Amino acid sequence: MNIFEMLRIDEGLRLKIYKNTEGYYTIGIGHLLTKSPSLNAAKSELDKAIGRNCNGVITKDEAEKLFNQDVDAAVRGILRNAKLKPVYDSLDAVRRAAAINMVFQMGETGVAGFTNSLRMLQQKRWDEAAVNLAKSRWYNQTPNRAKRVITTFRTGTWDAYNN
Ligand SMILES: c1ccc2[nH]ccc2c1
Repeated sequence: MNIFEMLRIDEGLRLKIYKNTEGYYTIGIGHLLTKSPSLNAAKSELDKAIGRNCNGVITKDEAEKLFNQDVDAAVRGILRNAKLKPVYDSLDAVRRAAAINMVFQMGETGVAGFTNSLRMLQQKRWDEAAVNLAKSRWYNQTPNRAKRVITTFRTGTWDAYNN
């Protein structure tokens, strides 16, 4: 288990454009293409991302390419964010993957809502952080994925991802 296998679990793999849990056009391993309701908008973004006229279908290889880029750029965002970096650096490797997971799903702007949880995680109050984490739209809207991420933050183990 590592961040790549974890996000593969949480996001699945689809080779055609689909809508994610928010109704937004997505492809691959949860690569968000656009928030526009226009399928043409999404297809243009896909072509832009892959570098060819895909017609809304990619290969597994191409999907994994987007995925590695997306992960990399998530971590890079964290390290450039003054509010997130101190917390990510306070964390062990397992919990860091949980942090990357949340950013992958909700963005940095998503995770800004989580100041209080962030503090509790930085203080290593795992059980308190876990309770606070779940008082969130995120938990309410995607409960099973959030439970797994919270378990990972609470325990510092991959237990929620074995199987
Ligand atoms: C950096 C980015 C996202 C995060 N979620 C919980 C801790 C944390 C640190």
